[PDB]
Amino acid sequence: ISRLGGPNFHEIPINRPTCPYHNFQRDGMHRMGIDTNPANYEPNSINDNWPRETPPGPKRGGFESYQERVEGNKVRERSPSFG
Amino acid sequence: DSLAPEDGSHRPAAEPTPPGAQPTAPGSLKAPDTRNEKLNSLEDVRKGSENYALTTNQGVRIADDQNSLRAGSRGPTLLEDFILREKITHFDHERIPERIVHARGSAAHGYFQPYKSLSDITKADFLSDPNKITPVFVRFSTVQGGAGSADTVRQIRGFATKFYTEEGIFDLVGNNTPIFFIQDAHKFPDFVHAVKPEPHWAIPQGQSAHDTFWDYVSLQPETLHNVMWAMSDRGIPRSYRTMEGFGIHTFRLINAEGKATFVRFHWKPLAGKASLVWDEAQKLTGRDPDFHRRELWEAIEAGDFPEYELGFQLIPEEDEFKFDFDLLDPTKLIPEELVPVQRVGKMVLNRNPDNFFAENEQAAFHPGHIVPGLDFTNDPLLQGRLFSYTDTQISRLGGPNFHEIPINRPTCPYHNFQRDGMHRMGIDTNPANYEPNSINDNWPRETPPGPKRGGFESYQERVEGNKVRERSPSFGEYYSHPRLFWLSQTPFEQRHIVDGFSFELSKVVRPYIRERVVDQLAHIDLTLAQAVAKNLGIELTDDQLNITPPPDVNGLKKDPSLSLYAIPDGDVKGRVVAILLNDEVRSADLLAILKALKAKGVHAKLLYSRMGEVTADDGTVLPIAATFAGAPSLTVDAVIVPCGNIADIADNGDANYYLMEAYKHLKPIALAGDARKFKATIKIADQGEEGIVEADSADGSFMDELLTLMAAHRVWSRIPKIDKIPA
Amino acid sequence: DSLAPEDGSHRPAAEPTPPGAQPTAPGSLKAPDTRNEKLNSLEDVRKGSENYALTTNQGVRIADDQNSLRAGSRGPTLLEDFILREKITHFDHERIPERIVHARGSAAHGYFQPYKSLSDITKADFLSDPNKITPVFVRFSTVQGGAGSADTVRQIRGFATKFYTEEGIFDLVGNNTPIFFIQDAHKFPDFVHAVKPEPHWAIPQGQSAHDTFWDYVSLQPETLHNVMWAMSDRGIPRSYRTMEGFGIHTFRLINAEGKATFVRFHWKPLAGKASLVWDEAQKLTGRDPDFHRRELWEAIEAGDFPEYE
Amino acid sequence: DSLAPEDGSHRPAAEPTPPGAQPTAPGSLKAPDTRNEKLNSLEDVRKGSENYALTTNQGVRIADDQNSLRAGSRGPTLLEDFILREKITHFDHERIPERIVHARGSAAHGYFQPYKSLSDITKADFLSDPNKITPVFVRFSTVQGGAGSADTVRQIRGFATKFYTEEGIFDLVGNNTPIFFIQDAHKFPDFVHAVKPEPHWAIPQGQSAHDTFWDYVSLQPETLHNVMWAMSDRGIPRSYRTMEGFGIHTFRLINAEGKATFVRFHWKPLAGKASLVWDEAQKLTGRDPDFHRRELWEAIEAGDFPEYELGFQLIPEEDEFKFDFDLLDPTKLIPEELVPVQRVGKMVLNRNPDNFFAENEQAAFHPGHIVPGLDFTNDPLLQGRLFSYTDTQISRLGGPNFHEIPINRPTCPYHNFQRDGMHRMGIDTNPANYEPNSINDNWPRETPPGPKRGGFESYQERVEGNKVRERSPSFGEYYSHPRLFWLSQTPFEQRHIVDGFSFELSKVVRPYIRERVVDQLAHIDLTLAQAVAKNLGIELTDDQLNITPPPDVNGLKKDPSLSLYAIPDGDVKGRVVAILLNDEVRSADLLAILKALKAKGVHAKLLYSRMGEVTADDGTVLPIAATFAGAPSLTVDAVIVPCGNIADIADNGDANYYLMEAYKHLKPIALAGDARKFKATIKIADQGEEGIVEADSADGSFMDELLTLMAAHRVWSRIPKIDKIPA
Ligand code: HEM
Ligand code: HEM
Ligand code: HEM
Repeated sequence: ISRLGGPNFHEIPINRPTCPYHNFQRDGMHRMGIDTNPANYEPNSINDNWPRETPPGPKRGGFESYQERVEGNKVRERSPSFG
Repeated sequence: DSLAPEDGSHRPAAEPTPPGAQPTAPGSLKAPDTRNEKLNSLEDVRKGSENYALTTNQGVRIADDQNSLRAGSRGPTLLEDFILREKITHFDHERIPERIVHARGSAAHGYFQPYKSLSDITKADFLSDPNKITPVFVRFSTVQGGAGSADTVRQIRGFATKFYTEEGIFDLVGNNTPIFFIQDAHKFPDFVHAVKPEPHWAIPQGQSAHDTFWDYVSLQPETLHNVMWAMSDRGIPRSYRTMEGFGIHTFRLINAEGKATFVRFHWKPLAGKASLVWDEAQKLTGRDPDFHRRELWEAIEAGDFPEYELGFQLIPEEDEFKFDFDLLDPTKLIPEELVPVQRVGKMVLNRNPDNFFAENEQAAFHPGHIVPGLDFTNDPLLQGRLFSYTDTQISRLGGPNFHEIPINRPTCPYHNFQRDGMHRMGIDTNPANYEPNSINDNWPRETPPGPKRGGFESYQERVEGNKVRERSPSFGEYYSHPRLFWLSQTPFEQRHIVDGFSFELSKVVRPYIRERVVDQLAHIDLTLAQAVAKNLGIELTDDQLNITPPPDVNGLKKDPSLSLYAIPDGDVKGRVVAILLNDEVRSADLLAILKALKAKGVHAKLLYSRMGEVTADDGTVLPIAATFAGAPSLTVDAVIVPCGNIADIADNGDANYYLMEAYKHLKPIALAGDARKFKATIKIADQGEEGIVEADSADGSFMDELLTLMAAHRVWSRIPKIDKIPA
Repeated sequence: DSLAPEDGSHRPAAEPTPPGAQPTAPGSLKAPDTRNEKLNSLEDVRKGSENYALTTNQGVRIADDQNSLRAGSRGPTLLEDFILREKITHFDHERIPERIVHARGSAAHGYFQPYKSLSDITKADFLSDPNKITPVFVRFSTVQGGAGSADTVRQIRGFATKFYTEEGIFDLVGNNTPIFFIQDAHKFPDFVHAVKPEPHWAIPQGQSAHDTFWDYVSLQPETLHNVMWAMSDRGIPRSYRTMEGFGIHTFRLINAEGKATFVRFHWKPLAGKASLVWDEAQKLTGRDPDFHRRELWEAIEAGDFPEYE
Repeated sequence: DSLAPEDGSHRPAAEPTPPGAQPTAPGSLKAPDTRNEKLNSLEDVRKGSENYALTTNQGVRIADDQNSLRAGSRGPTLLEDFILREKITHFDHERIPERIVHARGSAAHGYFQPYKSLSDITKADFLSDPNKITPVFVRFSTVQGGAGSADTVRQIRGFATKFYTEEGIFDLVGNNTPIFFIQDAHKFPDFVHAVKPEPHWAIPQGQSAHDTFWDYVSLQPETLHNVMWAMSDRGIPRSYRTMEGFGIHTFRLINAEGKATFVRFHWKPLAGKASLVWDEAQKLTGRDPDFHRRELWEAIEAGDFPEYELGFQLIPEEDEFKFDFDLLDPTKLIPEELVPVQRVGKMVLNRNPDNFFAENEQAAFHPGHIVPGLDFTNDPLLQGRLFSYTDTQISRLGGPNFHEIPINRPTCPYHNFQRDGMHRMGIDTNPANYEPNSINDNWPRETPPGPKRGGFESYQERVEGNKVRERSPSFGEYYSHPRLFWLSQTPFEQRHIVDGFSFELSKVVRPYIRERVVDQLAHIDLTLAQAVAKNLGIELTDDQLNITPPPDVNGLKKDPSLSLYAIPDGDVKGRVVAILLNDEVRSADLLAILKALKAKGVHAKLLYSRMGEVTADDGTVLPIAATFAGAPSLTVDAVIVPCGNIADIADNGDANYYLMEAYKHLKPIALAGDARKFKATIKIADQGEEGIVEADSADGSFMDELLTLMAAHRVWSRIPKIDKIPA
């Protein structure tokens, strides 16, 4: 944010994805993309809810985190296995 | 040059004075003797002006500040004019980004003190002793509009308090309603984008009456509870002094023994709860868009300090699951009938800032700023807030050293190994900038947790479950809290809720959105849904008419603490009355009127058809504060018309409209002697009516009766009568 | 889920419609056939939305945009939720400083063309040929109020036009009265500080009815001329379409022969001159603070295009 | 805790100590009693550390600064860890843009005092009385490289002084050569882009030996004069203490009567002029890239304060057109033979900063920062600088309030109507933020120009001419100053210039550029041109051999003041000698050596093949400062090898190389007793050579010889002999 002057550093040419990118984020310093979507929020009915979420799947699916088991108290402690 | 008037009337007296009596001024000049630790610590950066030479920022005296340097008096300006370039350069760079939300806000300095030690439930130092005074800086705000938007819009209001404690800054960043619109911080950008001005054309500015807000609401029923509060008169407070404040989330208190207690924070207005009515609020955004900012500043200059009582709803760790709702769900409130608010302390706001930009615009509040004795919970809206405020202040305030901007500085010691960054003020002399180090004997050093002056340690809450992006099933109930709110309101408050929804949905251009919102209202209460539908020309279906209402909340079918007016809490001090003058006022009426108002701390504004002075019947010269159009009835709480030459203003359109507007907006009106001729303007019967005070003179019980009406705020029984009235 | 109405009433028709007949919309969706060289050149950065997957800014498809990642459904949010952090970070950094003056403004795209060649008085390319069109972008504004202030305040109005010519951008940055308040730019910070909200309390927002403004005026008689225009009904225009525009300064026109001619620039409203009355204007800042912005947008959506000579 | 050593050897003594005797430290800790008005005014922002608890920036004490908060000790990190986030956020935002040019610099605090009142020629308050002491902050720098580039590169050096006067800040922003490369500021971006790292690959970093620089030079003959200075040993100073400083431009002094006198500013090093030799300087960029920064810091810590005399070349207004060059042309110098430098005062740098980033990195100097008594001229390079420095500081230092960053603040009063901007520290209490005003009686007020404490008024110079983008024809002469410079150098200085051009042009890949540069040199001097040409394998043409040399400058065929060494001015105080030890040193030699050095203020570094200590013949334990490879001969001014067990080091490759390197770089070498066995390694005849001190023991005669050689800096007569040394 400070090094590259704002939240649109992904629009600087070298950083841009070569695949499609569409979402409801808007504005910010040096905004290049000019959004035509009637909606800047979801859920919406005014743009029939696009762009839309995509379920996880074998190919071209949405990102879902691996459901790792978490168990313990909230601590600021180094694991004894690291000592 | 020496341009001030020789009589010294350019300068306000440094003593408490009523609204409009003197020009307002910087806090330190208006009340130099009002001090606190924080105010005193700002003396290193306060800059005076009187008797100093005008200079550049480098200290060079300026000889001619009226002209640029040019080659000949009609020639081109030269690049070597460094005085011109510095002055214009600073001007060109004055603005900084406004806050992403709550950009419109008004602030003041004050102090807090606990009533008794709370050491048994929290080790927080600022709550440990009744004689410990903690300076505070409070900012009140709206949510949607920009910094230049209007004050009396229909919106949730922010209520943020920075406590400068001896163990660190604690920021309590709350709103004026006990719940928020959404459950998870991940939807904050969606909700905010839906309420803010629509992206193609940037309309509308500070009001939620537009398609995208109601589209979102219709598709996300979790929002209905806070929407109900915004559509009530809670969304249009009379003043920041007359609204409640809430932290919303369940936090934790931690005592020296390590026991955690759940807590919800409350602020109770000692001036009482009071709101405007919609037509008055909307018209007031045009007649005076700075009404709440002005009213706060002038209350403080008058000595009518905004006072609030801090209160806690406390729930033992073992009672976490004993309610019908989840304690961690921010769309749910905790009814006071189930868990009472325990009084904790008092906060008094008693000095305005010196410079709005330096102190108000640059202030940075963050709910993550807690101190030992407090802790967070897993409320998923709170959890996301902890990330957002730190992040947004990097760009808003130009870097990571925003804690060095004077208003944000702690009053207690701060030492660490953090260095550099834009605008670095502190010059560190420590040989080390890391720890552990031996080169400075490891200072500054970590401090173990303890009962007092100890290091921060998080409460060891057990965490158990898989990593998931999932809403707890316990949060999936959206209509019982909205219904509990609805049933707790008086009949006139219910009508105002109906009118709020009706007006807002009438500005929604896509009719299907209006229909979907009506369908959601049918899940809350059938009477509410039918009354809004009627106003929209929509008919409920037979299915909608048979939706079974949501269950009561833990057996409650109403809680009177959710109403603004069900339980009277009126306070007349600080209120203002318009007095409509004529060119030969009966001085006796005026003497009686003004002294009765003064005795109760009620202000007055003497109005006429022009400025200047008018002479009473006995020769008393009366100074005029404003004209009828210049200070409309929207800005006052009641209207009094004294006797005298009533023929002077009897046919004045503005004077008659003043009473019609005040009458329509349910304000008490008092008419003395021949001023009773104005009864025909508002259609009052010969025998009179409740809400209209009238007598042969302003003597006897005339003022006591008017003040009784003022204590009740508005004349709710007049609602049916105002229905007609062309005003 | 949450979807469009079956009947298609969520979307505005892409044809000229009168004010209030349809929901307003982005220009390229409302009038896709209206083009000019500048409007076409913006096609590289225009971004659609229909039929596309929701993603992060790095192009990763999102599966659940309703929830943060937590350890258990009632658990603490995790630092590894990069989807949440990117979305909130962008939101957190949406705002940029507003303009120091003229922060409240409304704009539109259009085109200009000269009636005949002016090569005898100027070699400027955009004025050389009656059939050579130049794309413009115009912004109208007030002076004092912030970006979120009201439109129908009593103030001078700005009228700025960016001409995208074949020989460079020419910006004609004018106001709606033929003179300015002050004579030398060195006093601009003083005049602007005097008209803006007073420094102690930041009141009042978009109106000059306050002590500091009138103190400056009373001490600087050079301001009286533009003050007269501001106090007249010129200070409260009915619409941006019904006010005049002026460059104010004397500039020069230079022809191919090197001859200079002094010039003052004017815009004449082809809809005529019309203003509100004070009581109406002040009440309208409350009933609809976005009145001029709305009126301009709806006039263009109706085919009532603002035209100026 | 207690990580510091129990003997207290982690902290440096707060008393002057020689280079390497103690660990260096923040200025206020090393010399707490060295004070001046500016240093004292910085006390409000100085932050200590000893005995304080470690906190967040909000003042909350930290218990564990070793770990993040996580769910289980091997679990995920939680978003609610606000201590971790604050610390990482600050770290993430530490860096600010470096300076566009002169990014690599080293700075110190000091003071200035005049030698007499200059009120007859200027009303500048800081020059009005010999007892007026003005605090100063000085930054020395290279031009091209980034902030992390090396010190001993071949480049022009910057010499910027901030004077904190009673009438405002005056910044004298100069360089170490009397002219600049270009004439008009419009070409600065072109020249700078040409000298900086080439745009495709960002190579090379801090040296001008690349195609684009020499392309620009070859196409812009105005650059040749400053190029001549850079290619001479002036481009590789031994220390910031041993170089001259110049303001370059002709400015004006204005007295109380209003008379203007043209002035050129000069800084004369009281330690004398001294430079490195190219091989030594280039190798020193690898062995110690911080050599000049270290040397400045350690000289101040040792009490070897950098001292400079301020000097003025003064030319009456009526003598504007009496030279054969234009006084406003910054590529032209004013020969001291024609206009002598009047010695006006002395500046002493006697305290290092506490924090490099806060004080050095954030310092902002601007040549437009002048005070009453001084004024500009129409020099076209100076005119454009006036715009540039103000503009670049807005982004480099984050806004328009960079004058509030502690090091930049004036020590005198500053009051004006400027308000707001990012990171606004000052809280203005003036009711007015504009003038004229009546509400504050027009304060702060303008002040008419006058003899003392008056407002700034520009000298009313007559301007007559048309608006044109045109170079004055008077600036169109490029070869006579370069020629004057060349002819003023000693023979060995001339050789070094030839070698400078030859090495740099050898690194230019496009051969035609080298040829075009040689053609330009043929317009300056044939001998120079031929000698460079020969090293490049180029043959001058018939035509180039006949180019008529440029005219002398106002009758001068040389000026000895342009030479570094023509006129003896050496000073050994502060210089350093390497002493090569062996395992059984003749302690009588060391005593005599060290006693004699100490009497002249010359430091010593005791070197060996390992760290630790050795024991002398008599039992004296000698502590080793560094190894032969650890502190190469590049870092010292002379080398001394005492007697003892030479067999220990006679076969040490590093020991032999140490003497070969020092010999190659023309440094004085002294060999006592059996240390004369090292004469074979540097091939010195049995009868000895001038520059090599040898004797049976290290007595007083031996030491006086060596210190006499040190006073002459280097052994220039050895040049013809270093060709045959493989080093
Ligand atoms: C219980 C729900 C919330 C309450 C009561 C609340 C309250 C407030 C208040 C009173 C302010 C203004 C402080 C001031 O006067 O400067 C504010 C500002 C802000 N809020 Fe919250 N807020 C809530 C939820 C959120 C959430 C969920 C987020 C994002 C995840 C968020 C992000 C922000 C930001 C970025 C600002 C601007 C802060 C600054 O610029 O200094 N808020 N909020
Ligand atoms: C004849 C007198 C002037 C006129 C007609 C005028 C007109 C305007 C207009 C119409 C705008 C808004 C352009 C937009 O829509 O973005 C503007 C902005 C501005 N004006 Fe001027 N102005 C005048 C005098 C001045 C002076 C004397 C100064 C300072 C020396 C000044 C400084 C500015 C600045 C700094 C902005 C903000 C521009 C930005 O942020 O892009 N104006 N002016
Ligand atoms: C006689 C010719 C010049 C001299 C002696 C000179 C000297 C210097 C010095 C010594 C510095 C570094 C100050 C410090 O230590 O922070 C500097 C920085 C700088 N110079 Fe100049 N310079 C000259 C010409 C120019 C010109 C012609 C321009 C542009 C028109 C320019 C633009 C700059 C800028 C932008 C900086 C950085 C300032 C900052 O970031 O604070 N210089 N110059």
